[PDB]
Amino acid sequence: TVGAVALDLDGNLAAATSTGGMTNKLPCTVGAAPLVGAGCYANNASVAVSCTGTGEVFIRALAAYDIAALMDYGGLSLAEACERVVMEKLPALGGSGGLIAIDHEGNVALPFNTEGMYRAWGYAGDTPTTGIYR
Amino acid sequence: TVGAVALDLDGNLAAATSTGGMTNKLPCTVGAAPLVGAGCYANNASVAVSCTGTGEVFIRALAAYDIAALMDYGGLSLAEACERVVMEKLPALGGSGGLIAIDHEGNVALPFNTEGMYRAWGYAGDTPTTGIYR
Amino acid sequence: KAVIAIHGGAGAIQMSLQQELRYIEALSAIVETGQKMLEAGESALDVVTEAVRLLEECPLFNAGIGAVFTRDETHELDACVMDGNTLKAGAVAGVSHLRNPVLAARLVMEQSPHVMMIGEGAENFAFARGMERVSPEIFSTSLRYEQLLAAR
Amino acid sequence: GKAVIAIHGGAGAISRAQMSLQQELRYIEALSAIVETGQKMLEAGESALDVVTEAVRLLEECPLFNAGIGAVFTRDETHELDACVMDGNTLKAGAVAGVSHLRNPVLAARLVMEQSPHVMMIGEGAENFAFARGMERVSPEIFSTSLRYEQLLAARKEG
Ligand SMILES: [Cl-]
Ligand SMILES: [Cl-]
Ligand code: NA
Ligand code: NA
Repeated sequence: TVGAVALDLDGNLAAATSTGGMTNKLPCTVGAAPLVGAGCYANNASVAVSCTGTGEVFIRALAAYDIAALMDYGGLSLAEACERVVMEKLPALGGSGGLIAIDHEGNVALPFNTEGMYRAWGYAGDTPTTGIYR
Repeated sequence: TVGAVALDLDGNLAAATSTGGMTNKLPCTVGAAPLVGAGCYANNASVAVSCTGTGEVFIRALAAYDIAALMDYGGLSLAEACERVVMEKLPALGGSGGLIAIDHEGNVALPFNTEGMYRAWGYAGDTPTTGIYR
Repeated sequence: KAVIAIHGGAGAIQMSLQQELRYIEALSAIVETGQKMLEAGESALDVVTEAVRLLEECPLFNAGIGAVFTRDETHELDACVMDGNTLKAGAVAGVSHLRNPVLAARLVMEQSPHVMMIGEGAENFAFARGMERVSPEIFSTSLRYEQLLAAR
Repeated sequence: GKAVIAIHGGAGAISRAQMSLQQELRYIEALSAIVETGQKMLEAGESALDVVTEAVRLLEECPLFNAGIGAVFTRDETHELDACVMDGNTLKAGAVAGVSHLRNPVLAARLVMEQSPHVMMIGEGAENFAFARGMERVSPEIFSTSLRYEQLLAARKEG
Protein backbone atom coordinates (compact mmCIF):
# COMPACT_ATOMS: atom_id res chain seq x y z
CA THR A 1 0.00 0.00 0.00
CA VAL A 2 0.87 3.69 -0.72
CA GLY A 3 -1.19 6.86 -0.01
CA ALA A 4 -1.49 10.67 0.18
CA VAL A 5 -3.59 13.29 2.08
CA ALA A 6 -3.67 17.10 1.51
CA LEU A 7 -5.19 20.44 2.64
CA ASP A 8 -5.24 23.14 -0.13
CA LEU A 9 -5.31 26.99 0.04
CA ASP A 10 -9.15 26.90 -0.37
CA GLY A 11 -9.45 24.73 2.85
CA ASN A 12 -10.38 21.52 0.95
CA LEU A 13 -9.25 18.05 2.20
CA ALA A 14 -8.58 14.90 0.04
CA ALA A 15 -7.21 11.35 0.48
CA ALA A 16 -6.07 8.56 -1.88
CA THR A 17 -4.77 4.99 -1.41
CA SER A 18 -3.35 2.33 -3.85
CA THR A 19 -1.95 -1.22 -3.24
CA GLY A 20 -0.95 -4.61 -4.63
CA GLY A 21 -1.92 -6.39 -1.38
CA MET A 22 0.23 -9.02 0.40
CA THR A 23 2.88 -11.34 -1.13
CA ASN A 24 1.39 -14.81 -2.00
CA LYS A 25 -2.27 -13.58 -1.66
CA LEU A 26 -5.09 -15.68 -3.15
CA PRO A 27 -6.59 -13.84 -6.17
CA CYS A 28 -10.09 -12.21 -5.92
CA THR A 29 -9.46 -11.08 -2.27
CA VAL A 30 -10.08 -7.39 -1.20
CA GLY A 31 -8.46 -5.57 1.78
CA ALA A 32 -8.97 -2.02 3.20
CA ALA A 33 -7.29 0.04 0.40
CA PRO A 34 -10.36 0.51 -1.94
CA LEU A 35 -13.08 0.60 0.81
CA VAL A 36 -14.37 4.09 1.84
CA GLY A 37 -13.90 4.56 5.66
CA ALA A 38 -11.48 1.57 5.98
CA GLY A 39 -8.36 2.43 3.86
CA CYS A 40 -9.36 5.97 2.70
CA TYR A 41 -11.67 8.79 3.93
CA ALA A 42 -11.94 12.63 3.51
CA ASN A 43 -14.47 15.17 4.90
CA ASN A 44 -13.91 19.00 4.94
CA ALA A 45 -15.69 19.06 8.42
CA SER A 46 -12.97 16.84 10.06
CA VAL A 47 -10.06 14.99 8.39
CA ALA A 48 -8.40 13.26 5.39
CA VAL A 49 -6.97 9.79 6.19
CA SER A 50 -4.98 7.14 4.18
CA CYS A 51 -4.16 3.79 5.90
CA THR A 52 -1.62 0.94 5.57
CA GLY A 53 -1.54 -2.53 7.20
CA THR A 54 -3.60 -5.63 8.10
CA GLY A 55 -6.55 -5.39 5.70
CA GLU A 56 -9.10 -7.59 7.60
CA VAL A 57 -8.62 -5.50 10.84
CA PHE A 58 -8.67 -1.96 9.22
CA ILE A 59 -12.09 -2.99 7.73
CA ARG A 60 -13.57 -4.39 11.01
CA ALA A 61 -12.28 -1.20 12.80
CA LEU A 62 -13.42 1.19 9.99
CA ALA A 63 -10.03 2.81 10.88
CA ALA A 64 -10.17 5.85 8.52
CA TYR A 65 -13.75 6.89 9.42
CA ASP A 66 -13.18 6.17 13.16
CA ILE A 67 -10.55 9.03 13.18
CA ALA A 68 -13.16 11.40 11.59
CA ALA A 69 -16.00 10.34 13.97
CA LEU A 70 -13.81 10.61 17.15
CA MET A 71 -12.89 14.23 16.10
CA ASP A 72 -16.30 15.41 14.73
CA TYR A 73 -18.61 13.69 17.27
CA GLY A 74 -16.15 12.93 20.15
CA GLY A 75 -14.30 16.30 20.05
CA LEU A 76 -10.88 14.53 20.24
CA SER A 77 -7.83 16.36 18.80
CA LEU A 78 -6.20 14.70 15.73
CA ALA A 79 -3.35 13.65 18.10
CA GLU A 80 -5.75 11.93 20.59
CA ALA A 81 -7.90 10.24 17.87
CA CYS A 82 -4.75 8.82 16.09
CA GLU A 83 -3.27 7.53 19.46
CA ARG A 84 -6.74 5.91 20.27
CA VAL A 85 -7.12 4.12 16.91
CA VAL A 86 -3.50 3.15 15.98
CA MET A 87 -1.95 2.53 19.44
CA GLU A 88 -5.01 1.03 21.27
CA LYS A 89 -7.97 -0.09 19.06
CA LEU A 90 -6.06 -1.75 16.11
CA PRO A 91 -3.60 -3.79 18.29
CA ALA A 92 -6.51 -5.05 20.50
CA LEU A 93 -7.94 -6.64 17.24
CA GLY A 94 -4.44 -7.84 16.11
CA GLY A 95 -4.03 -5.03 13.54
CA SER A 96 -0.50 -3.92 12.68
CA GLY A 97 0.13 -0.84 10.48
CA GLY A 98 -0.34 2.92 10.52
CA LEU A 99 -1.89 5.86 8.68
CA ILE A 100 -1.43 9.52 7.64
CA ALA A 101 -4.01 12.19 8.56
CA ILE A 102 -4.52 15.97 8.02
CA ASP A 103 -7.36 17.86 9.77
CA HIS A 104 -9.37 20.90 8.54
CA GLU A 105 -7.00 23.26 10.56
CA GLY A 106 -3.86 21.78 8.88
CA ASN A 107 -2.63 19.70 11.87
CA VAL A 108 -0.72 16.60 10.58
CA ALA A 109 -0.18 13.12 12.14
CA LEU A 110 1.69 9.99 10.85
CA PRO A 111 1.01 7.31 13.52
CA PHE A 112 2.14 3.65 13.17
CA ASN A 113 2.36 0.69 15.56
CA THR A 114 5.01 -1.20 13.40
CA GLU A 115 8.89 -1.07 13.37
CA GLY A 116 8.73 1.36 10.38
CA MET A 117 6.51 3.25 7.90
CA TYR A 118 7.95 4.90 4.72
CA ARG A 119 6.59 8.45 5.07
CA ALA A 120 7.08 12.17 4.29
CA TRP A 121 5.20 15.53 4.78
CA GLY A 122 5.67 19.25 4.19
CA TYR A 123 3.86 22.62 4.32
CA ALA A 124 3.60 24.60 1.06
CA GLY A 125 6.79 26.76 0.78
CA ASP A 126 8.72 24.78 3.50
CA THR A 127 11.41 21.98 3.50
CA PRO A 128 10.00 18.41 3.63
CA THR A 129 10.30 15.96 6.58
CA THR A 130 11.03 12.26 5.71
CA GLY A 131 11.23 9.09 7.84
CA ILE A 132 11.42 5.29 7.89
CA TYR A 133 11.92 4.19 11.58
CA ARG A 134 10.23 5.20 14.91
CA THR B 1 -31.65 -5.93 -0.97
CA VAL B 2 -32.95 -7.88 2.10
CA GLY B 3 -31.55 -7.95 5.63
CA ALA B 4 -31.84 -9.04 9.27
CA VAL B 5 -30.63 -7.82 12.70
CA ALA B 6 -30.99 -9.70 16.03
CA LEU B 7 -30.30 -9.45 19.78
CA ASP B 8 -30.23 -12.97 21.42
CA LEU B 9 -30.90 -14.13 25.07
CA ASP B 10 -27.09 -13.91 25.74
CA GLY B 11 -26.86 -10.16 24.64
CA ASN B 12 -25.10 -10.87 21.27
CA LEU B 13 -25.87 -8.60 18.24
CA ALA B 14 -25.51 -9.73 14.57
CA ALA B 15 -26.43 -8.33 11.11
CA ALA B 16 -26.68 -9.73 7.54
CA THR B 17 -27.49 -8.15 4.17
CA SER B 18 -28.01 -9.71 0.70
CA THR B 19 -28.95 -8.26 -2.74
CA GLY B 20 -29.32 -8.50 -6.51
CA GLY B 21 -28.39 -4.80 -6.87
CA MET B 22 -30.38 -2.20 -8.90
CA THR B 23 -32.54 -3.07 -11.93
CA ASN B 24 -30.59 -2.18 -15.15
CA LYS B 25 -27.27 -1.61 -13.24
CA LEU B 26 -23.89 -1.67 -14.97
CA PRO B 27 -22.32 -5.10 -14.32
CA CYS B 28 -19.24 -5.02 -12.00
CA THR B 29 -20.64 -2.15 -9.94
CA VAL B 30 -20.71 -2.66 -6.13
CA GLY B 31 -23.21 -0.86 -3.84
CA ALA B 32 -23.44 -0.80 -0.04
CA ALA B 33 -24.82 -4.36 0.62
CA PRO B 34 -21.48 -6.31 0.89
CA LEU B 35 -19.43 -3.46 2.46
CA VAL B 36 -18.86 -3.40 6.25
CA GLY B 37 -19.99 -0.03 7.76
CA ALA B 38 -21.98 0.84 4.56
CA GLY B 39 -24.72 -1.88 4.22
CA CYS B 40 -23.99 -4.12 7.30
CA TYR B 41 -22.50 -3.57 10.84
CA ALA B 42 -22.69 -5.31 14.26
CA ASN B 43 -20.95 -4.67 17.60
CA ASN B 44 -22.10 -6.17 20.97
CA ALA B 45 -21.18 -2.78 22.62
CA SER B 46 -23.32 -0.64 20.27
CA VAL B 47 -25.74 -1.68 17.52
CA ALA B 48 -26.61 -4.05 14.70
CA VAL B 49 -27.57 -2.46 11.32
CA SER B 50 -28.72 -3.62 7.85
CA CYS B 51 -29.36 -1.01 5.08
CA THR B 52 -31.26 -0.78 1.76
CA GLY B 53 -30.99 2.05 -0.76
CA THR B 54 -28.83 4.13 -3.14
CA GLY B 55 -25.51 2.24 -2.92
CA GLU B 56 -23.06 5.05 -3.73
CA VAL B 57 -24.73 7.30 -1.12
CA PHE B 58 -24.81 4.62 1.69
CA ILE B 59 -21.03 4.06 0.92
CA ARG B 60 -20.03 7.82 0.94
CA ALA B 61 -22.02 8.37 4.25
CA LEU B 62 -20.87 4.98 5.85
CA ALA B 63 -24.57 4.75 6.92
CA ALA B 64 -24.42 1.48 9.07
CA TYR B 65 -21.30 2.49 11.12
CA ASP B 66 -22.43 6.18 11.37
CA ILE B 67 -25.43 4.90 13.47
CA ALA B 68 -22.87 3.29 15.91
CA ALA B 69 -20.55 6.38 15.95
CA LEU B 70 -23.42 8.94 16.55
CA MET B 71 -24.55 6.81 19.55
CA ASP B 72 -21.05 5.90 20.99
CA TYR B 73 -19.30 9.35 20.50
CA GLY B 74 -22.19 11.85 19.77
CA GLY B 75 -24.52 10.87 22.70
CA LEU B 76 -27.55 10.25 20.37
CA SER B 77 -30.24 7.61 21.15
CA LEU B 78 -30.88 4.90 18.50
CA ALA B 79 -34.02 6.81 17.40
CA GLU B 80 -32.07 10.17 17.15
CA ALA B 81 -29.19 8.60 15.21
CA CYS B 82 -31.64 6.83 12.81
CA GLU B 83 -33.60 10.12 12.19
CA ARG B 84 -30.33 12.03 11.46
CA VAL B 85 -28.79 9.47 9.05
CA VAL B 86 -31.93 8.49 7.06
CA MET B 87 -33.99 11.75 6.96
CA GLU B 88 -31.12 14.41 6.87
CA LYS B 89 -27.64 13.08 5.85
CA LEU B 90 -28.65 10.57 3.07
CA PRO B 91 -30.99 13.05 1.22
CA ALA B 92 -28.23 15.75 1.44
CA LEU B 93 -26.12 13.45 -0.87
CA GLY B 94 -29.12 12.51 -3.11
CA GLY B 95 -29.75 9.10 -1.43
CA SER B 96 -33.06 7.23 -0.93
CA GLY B 97 -33.65 4.12 1.20
CA GLY B 98 -33.83 2.95 4.82
CA LEU B 99 -32.33 0.60 7.42
CA ILE B 100 -33.17 -1.69 10.39
CA ALA B 101 -31.22 -1.35 13.69
CA ILE B 102 -31.25 -2.94 17.18
CA ASP B 103 -29.12 -1.50 20.07
CA HIS B 104 -27.49 -3.56 22.88
CA GLU B 105 -30.36 -2.36 25.26
CA GLY B 106 -33.02 -3.93 22.88
CA ASN B 107 -34.34 -0.63 21.33
CA VAL B 108 -35.46 -1.23 17.67
CA ALA B 109 -35.80 1.21 14.73
CA LEU B 110 -36.89 0.76 11.03
CA PRO B 111 -36.46 4.23 9.47
CA PHE B 112 -36.97 4.93 5.71
CA ASN B 113 -37.29 8.10 3.51
CA THR B 114 -38.98 6.20 0.56
CA GLU B 115 -42.69 5.47 -0.25
CA GLY B 116 -42.25 2.02 1.30
CA MET B 117 -39.95 -0.49 3.00
CA TYR B 118 -40.94 -4.19 3.25
CA ARG B 119 -40.30 -4.83 6.96
CA ALA B 120 -41.14 -6.77 10.15
CA TRP B 121 -39.93 -7.04 13.77
CA GLY B 122 -40.91 -8.75 17.03
CA TYR B 123 -39.75 -9.47 20.60
CA ALA B 124 -39.23 -13.23 21.39
CA GLY B 125 -42.51 -14.79 22.69
CA ASP B 126 -44.64 -11.82 21.39
CA THR B 127 -46.75 -11.20 18.21
CA PRO B 128 -44.79 -9.63 15.33
CA THR B 129 -45.45 -6.31 13.50
CA THR B 130 -45.34 -6.05 9.65
CA GLY B 131 -45.51 -3.01 7.33
CA ILE B 132 -45.05 -1.84 3.72
CA TYR B 133 -46.09 1.88 3.51
CA ARG B 134 -45.34 4.90 5.82
CA LYS C 1 -35.52 -8.81 25.77
CA ALA C 2 -34.37 -10.87 22.67
CA VAL C 3 -35.60 -9.31 19.36
CA ILE C 4 -35.38 -9.59 15.53
CA ALA C 5 -36.00 -7.03 12.71
CA ILE C 6 -36.04 -7.86 8.91
CA HIS C 7 -36.37 -5.83 5.67
CA GLY C 8 -37.11 -6.82 2.04
CA GLY C 9 -35.98 -3.56 0.41
CA ALA C 10 -36.94 0.15 0.45
CA GLY C 11 -38.21 2.12 -2.61
CA ALA C 12 -41.19 3.42 -4.68
CA ILE C 13 -43.81 0.75 -3.64
CA GLN C 14 -50.63 0.32 -7.77
CA MET C 15 -50.90 -3.11 -5.99
CA SER C 16 -54.15 -4.98 -5.11
CA LEU C 17 -54.77 -6.12 -1.49
CA GLN C 18 -54.17 -9.82 -2.50
CA GLN C 19 -50.78 -8.74 -4.05
CA GLU C 20 -49.81 -6.84 -0.82
CA LEU C 21 -50.97 -9.80 1.38
CA ARG C 22 -48.37 -12.14 -0.31
CA TYR C 23 -45.60 -9.72 0.97
CA ILE C 24 -47.17 -9.40 4.50
CA GLU C 25 -47.53 -13.27 4.66
CA ALA C 26 -43.85 -13.87 3.66
CA LEU C 27 -42.53 -11.18 6.11
CA SER C 28 -44.72 -12.64 8.94
CA ALA C 29 -43.51 -16.27 8.36
CA ILE C 30 -39.77 -15.30 8.31
CA VAL C 31 -39.92 -12.94 11.35
CA GLU C 32 -41.92 -15.64 13.28
CA THR C 33 -39.20 -18.24 12.33
CA GLY C 34 -36.50 -15.90 13.78
CA GLN C 35 -38.60 -15.15 16.95
CA LYS C 36 -39.01 -18.93 17.66
CA MET C 37 -35.21 -19.52 17.20
CA LEU C 38 -34.43 -16.61 19.63
CA GLU C 39 -37.02 -18.01 22.20
CA ALA C 40 -35.27 -21.46 21.95
CA GLY C 41 -31.85 -19.81 22.79
CA GLU C 42 -30.32 -19.91 19.21
CA SER C 43 -27.52 -17.32 18.60
CA ALA C 44 -28.07 -13.84 16.97
CA LEU C 45 -25.64 -14.99 14.21
CA ASP C 46 -27.63 -18.19 13.40
CA VAL C 47 -30.91 -16.13 13.47
CA VAL C 48 -29.81 -13.41 10.95
CA THR C 49 -28.15 -16.08 8.73
CA GLU C 50 -31.41 -18.13 8.54
CA ALA C 51 -33.68 -15.04 8.18
CA VAL C 52 -31.63 -13.73 5.15
CA ARG C 53 -31.44 -17.31 3.70
CA LEU C 54 -35.32 -17.37 3.80
CA LEU C 55 -35.48 -13.80 2.21
CA GLU C 56 -33.08 -15.10 -0.51
CA GLU C 57 -35.31 -18.19 -1.16
CA CYS C 58 -38.50 -16.02 -1.36
CA PRO C 59 -38.96 -14.89 -5.02
CA LEU C 60 -40.83 -11.67 -3.88
CA PHE C 61 -37.53 -10.14 -2.56
CA ASN C 62 -34.44 -8.86 -4.46
CA ALA C 63 -31.79 -11.37 -3.17
CA GLY C 64 -31.14 -14.98 -4.25
CA ILE C 65 -34.22 -16.29 -6.14
CA GLY C 66 -35.95 -13.15 -7.52
CA ALA C 67 -32.73 -11.06 -7.94
CA VAL C 68 -33.15 -8.05 -10.29
CA PHE C 69 -31.67 -8.09 -13.83
CA THR C 70 -28.56 -6.07 -14.82
CA ARG C 71 -28.33 -3.95 -18.01
CA ASP C 72 -27.02 -7.19 -19.70
CA GLU C 73 -30.05 -9.32 -18.50
CA THR C 74 -27.69 -11.13 -16.04
CA HIS C 75 -27.75 -11.52 -12.23
CA GLU C 76 -24.89 -10.34 -9.96
CA LEU C 77 -25.42 -11.00 -6.22
CA ASP C 78 -23.69 -9.50 -3.12
CA ALA C 79 -23.93 -10.34 0.66
CA CYS C 80 -22.30 -9.51 4.08
CA VAL C 81 -22.60 -10.99 7.64
CA MET C 82 -21.06 -9.47 10.82
CA ASP C 83 -20.80 -11.11 14.31
CA GLY C 84 -20.99 -8.40 17.05
CA ASN C 85 -19.51 -10.84 19.63
CA THR C 86 -16.12 -11.31 17.79
CA LEU C 87 -16.38 -8.29 15.37
CA LYS C 88 -15.60 -10.82 12.55
CA ALA C 89 -17.26 -10.23 9.16
CA GLY C 90 -17.45 -11.95 5.75
CA ALA C 91 -18.67 -10.77 2.32
CA VAL C 92 -18.98 -11.82 -1.36
CA ALA C 93 -19.59 -9.45 -4.32
CA GLY C 94 -20.43 -10.06 -8.00
CA VAL C 95 -21.37 -13.79 -7.66
CA SER C 96 -23.79 -15.63 -10.01
CA HIS C 97 -23.22 -19.45 -9.35
CA LEU C 98 -24.06 -19.58 -5.54
CA ARG C 99 -27.77 -20.14 -4.59
CA ASN C 100 -27.44 -18.40 -1.12
CA PRO C 101 -24.82 -15.57 -1.07
CA VAL C 102 -25.33 -15.06 2.74
CA LEU C 103 -24.06 -18.70 3.32
CA ALA C 104 -20.95 -17.99 1.15
CA ALA C 105 -20.44 -14.70 3.12
CA ARG C 106 -20.53 -16.77 6.34
CA LEU C 107 -17.89 -19.27 4.91
CA VAL C 108 -15.55 -16.26 4.16
CA MET C 109 -16.09 -14.95 7.73
CA GLU C 110 -15.24 -18.44 9.18
CA GLN C 111 -12.49 -19.75 6.80
CA SER C 112 -10.92 -16.73 4.88
CA PRO C 113 -8.07 -14.51 6.13
CA HIS C 114 -9.94 -11.61 4.35
CA VAL C 115 -13.33 -9.91 4.95
CA MET C 116 -14.24 -9.84 1.22
CA MET C 117 -13.94 -12.00 -1.92
CA ILE C 118 -15.25 -11.26 -5.46
CA GLY C 119 -16.45 -12.99 -8.59
CA GLU C 120 -15.12 -16.41 -9.76
CA GLY C 121 -12.55 -16.57 -6.88
CA ALA C 122 -15.34 -16.14 -4.26
CA GLU C 123 -17.28 -18.98 -6.02
CA ASN C 124 -14.23 -21.33 -6.21
CA PHE C 125 -13.48 -20.62 -2.46
CA ALA C 126 -17.08 -21.73 -1.60
CA PHE C 127 -16.98 -24.84 -3.95
CA ALA C 128 -13.60 -25.95 -2.43
CA ARG C 129 -15.45 -25.97 0.99
CA GLY C 130 -18.43 -28.15 -0.22
CA MET C 131 -20.93 -25.47 -1.45
CA GLU C 132 -22.97 -26.45 -4.62
CA ARG C 133 -22.57 -24.74 -8.06
CA VAL C 134 -25.82 -23.42 -9.69
CA SER C 135 -26.76 -21.68 -13.01
CA PRO C 136 -27.93 -18.03 -12.53
CA GLU C 137 -31.11 -18.91 -14.58
CA ILE C 138 -32.47 -20.23 -11.19
CA PHE C 139 -32.75 -16.58 -9.90
CA SER C 140 -34.91 -15.40 -12.92
CA THR C 141 -38.61 -14.43 -12.36
CA SER C 142 -41.18 -13.02 -14.87
CA LEU C 143 -41.98 -10.03 -12.54
CA ARG C 144 -38.32 -8.83 -12.36
CA TYR C 145 -37.89 -9.21 -16.19
CA GLU C 146 -41.03 -7.02 -16.71
CA GLN C 147 -39.50 -4.45 -14.20
CA LEU C 148 -36.28 -4.48 -16.40
CA LEU C 149 -38.29 -3.67 -19.64
CA ALA C 150 -40.27 -0.93 -17.71
CA ALA C 151 -36.91 0.64 -16.57
CA ARG C 152 -35.59 0.49 -20.21
CA GLY D 1 -4.25 26.58 8.26
CA LYS D 2 -1.16 26.30 6.02
CA ALA D 3 -1.60 24.11 2.87
CA VAL D 4 0.10 20.75 3.50
CA ILE D 5 0.69 17.22 2.08
CA ALA D 6 1.56 13.89 3.76
CA ILE D 7 2.41 10.65 1.85
CA HIS D 8 3.26 7.00 2.85
CA GLY D 9 4.78 3.97 1.04
CA GLY D 10 3.67 1.36 3.61
CA ALA D 11 4.15 0.22 7.26
CA GLY D 12 5.76 -3.02 8.48
CA ALA D 13 8.92 -4.78 9.76
CA ILE D 14 11.46 -2.22 8.37
CA SER D 15 14.71 -2.56 10.45
CA ARG D 16 18.00 -0.48 10.67
CA ALA D 17 20.01 -3.79 10.57
CA GLN D 18 18.39 -4.53 7.13
CA MET D 19 19.90 -1.65 5.06
CA SER D 20 22.98 0.52 4.33
CA LEU D 21 22.61 4.36 4.48
CA GLN D 22 22.85 4.39 0.61
CA GLN D 23 19.94 1.82 0.39
CA GLU D 24 17.92 3.97 2.90
CA LEU D 25 18.68 7.11 0.83
CA ARG D 26 17.06 5.48 -2.26
CA TYR D 27 13.72 5.43 -0.30
CA ILE D 28 14.29 8.94 1.25
CA GLU D 29 15.13 10.42 -2.24
CA ALA D 30 11.90 8.91 -3.71
CA LEU D 31 9.67 10.12 -0.82
CA SER D 32 11.29 13.62 -0.98
CA ALA D 33 10.76 14.08 -4.78
CA ILE D 34 7.04 13.10 -4.48
CA VAL D 35 6.27 15.40 -1.43
CA GLU D 36 8.18 18.29 -3.20
CA THR D 37 5.92 17.90 -6.33
CA GLY D 38 2.89 17.97 -3.97
CA GLN D 39 4.17 21.06 -2.03
CA LYS D 40 4.89 22.96 -5.37
CA MET D 41 1.33 22.16 -6.64
CA LEU D 42 -0.28 23.35 -3.33
CA GLU D 43 1.84 26.56 -3.37
CA ALA D 44 0.69 27.26 -6.97
CA GLY D 45 -3.00 27.01 -5.77
CA GLU D 46 -3.84 23.49 -7.20
CA SER D 47 -6.62 21.42 -5.49
CA ALA D 48 -6.06 18.86 -2.64
CA LEU D 49 -7.89 16.31 -4.91
CA ASP D 50 -5.49 16.86 -7.89
CA VAL D 51 -2.45 16.86 -5.48
CA VAL D 52 -3.34 13.48 -3.84
CA THR D 53 -4.08 11.97 -7.31
CA GLU D 54 -0.66 13.04 -8.70
CA ALA D 55 1.19 11.94 -5.49
CA VAL D 56 -0.33 8.42 -5.57
CA ARG D 57 0.30 8.19 -9.40
CA LEU D 58 4.04 8.85 -8.59
CA LEU D 59 4.08 6.28 -5.72
CA GLU D 60 2.51 3.75 -8.19
CA GLU D 61 5.25 4.55 -10.80
CA CYS D 62 8.06 4.20 -8.18
CA PRO D 63 9.22 0.51 -8.18
CA LEU D 64 10.28 0.73 -4.42
CA PHE D 65 6.58 0.91 -3.23
CA ASN D 66 3.85 -1.87 -3.35
CA ALA D 67 1.29 -0.16 -5.72
CA GLY D 68 1.38 -0.07 -9.55
CA ILE D 69 4.95 -0.79 -10.77
CA GLY D 70 6.56 -2.82 -7.93
CA ALA D 71 3.31 -4.51 -6.87
CA VAL D 72 3.73 -7.76 -4.87
CA PHE D 73 3.00 -11.09 -6.56
CA THR D 74 -0.13 -13.23 -5.85
CA ARG D 75 -0.14 -17.02 -5.30
CA ASP D 76 -0.50 -17.51 -9.12
CA GLU D 77 2.59 -15.23 -9.81
CA THR D 78 0.18 -12.49 -11.10
CA HIS D 79 -0.62 -8.92 -9.86
CA GLU D 80 -4.07 -7.70 -8.62
CA LEU D 81 -4.37 -3.97 -7.73
CA ASP D 82 -6.87 -1.91 -5.67
CA ALA D 83 -7.24 1.88 -5.14
CA CYS D 84 -9.61 4.63 -3.82
CA VAL D 85 -9.77 8.48 -3.91
CA MET D 86 -12.16 10.76 -1.89
CA ASP D 87 -12.99 14.49 -2.19
CA GLY D 88 -13.62 16.10 1.26
CA ASN D 89 -15.63 18.97 -0.41
CA THR D 90 -18.30 17.04 -2.43
CA LEU D 91 -17.87 13.74 -0.34
CA LYS D 92 -17.68 11.93 -3.75
CA ALA D 93 -15.40 8.84 -3.93
CA GLY D 94 -14.23 6.43 -6.66
CA ALA D 95 -12.59 3.02 -6.29
CA VAL D 96 -11.41 -0.02 -8.33
CA ALA D 97 -10.58 -3.53 -6.93
CA GLY D 98 -8.99 -6.57 -8.56
CA VAL D 99 -7.54 -4.89 -11.72
CA SER D 100 -4.49 -6.30 -13.64
CA HIS D 101 -4.50 -4.39 -17.05
CA LEU D 102 -4.52 -0.67 -15.86
CA ARG D 103 -1.03 0.90 -15.28
CA ASN D 104 -2.32 3.47 -12.66
CA PRO D 105 -5.31 2.25 -10.57
CA VAL D 106 -5.67 5.62 -8.75
CA LEU D 107 -6.39 7.28 -12.19
CA ALA D 108 -9.07 4.62 -12.88
CA ALA D 109 -10.45 5.34 -9.31
CA ARG D 110 -10.57 9.12 -10.16
CA LEU D 111 -12.43 8.28 -13.49
CA VAL D 112 -15.03 6.24 -11.46
CA MET D 113 -15.43 9.33 -9.15
CA GLU D 114 -15.70 11.93 -11.96
CA GLN D 115 -17.35 10.02 -14.89
CA SER D 116 -19.98 7.62 -13.37
CA PRO D 117 -22.85 7.53 -10.83
CA HIS D 118 -20.86 4.76 -8.98
CA VAL D 119 -18.29 4.58 -6.11
CA MET D 120 -16.88 1.02 -6.73
CA MET D 121 -16.16 -1.20 -9.79
CA ILE D 122 -14.36 -4.62 -9.80
CA GLY D 123 -12.36 -6.82 -12.21
CA GLU D 124 -12.74 -6.94 -16.06
CA GLY D 125 -15.79 -4.58 -15.94
CA ALA D 126 -13.74 -1.89 -14.12
CA GLU D 127 -11.10 -2.30 -16.89
CA ASN D 128 -13.73 -2.17 -19.73
CA PHE D 129 -15.22 1.09 -18.22
CA ALA D 130 -11.74 2.77 -18.19
CA PHE D 131 -10.82 1.45 -21.74
CA ALA D 132 -14.13 2.87 -23.16
CA ARG D 133 -12.90 6.31 -21.83
CA GLY D 134 -9.43 6.21 -23.56
CA MET D 135 -7.35 4.53 -20.77
CA GLU D 136 -4.61 2.15 -22.15
CA ARG D 137 -4.70 -1.70 -21.76
CA VAL D 138 -1.30 -2.90 -20.36
CA SER D 139 0.10 -6.44 -19.69
CA PRO D 140 0.38 -7.15 -15.89
CA GLU D 141 4.04 -8.21 -16.53
CA ILE D 142 4.82 -4.40 -16.51
CA PHE D 143 4.43 -4.35 -12.66
CA SER D 144 6.92 -7.24 -12.08
CA THR D 145 10.27 -6.56 -10.28
CA SER D 146 13.15 -8.93 -9.29
CA LEU D 147 12.93 -7.82 -5.57
CA ARG D 148 9.22 -8.65 -5.21
CA TYR D 149 9.65 -12.03 -7.06
CA GLU D 150 12.51 -13.01 -4.65
CA GLN D 151 10.13 -12.11 -1.69
CA LEU D 152 7.51 -14.52 -3.19
CA LEU D 153 10.11 -17.40 -3.41
CA ALA D 154 11.28 -16.71 0.25
CA ALA D 155 7.63 -16.96 1.54
CA ARG D 156 6.79 -20.41 -0.01
CA LYS D 157 7.98 -23.94 -0.83
CA GLU D 158 8.71 -24.96 -4.47
CA GLY D 159 6.55 -27.71 -6.01
CL1 LIG E 1 -48.37 -0.89 5.73
CL1 LIG F 1 -59.19 -8.80 -1.44
NA1 NA G 1 -35.38 -13.73 -2.93
NA1 NA H 1 5.12 1.43 -7.26
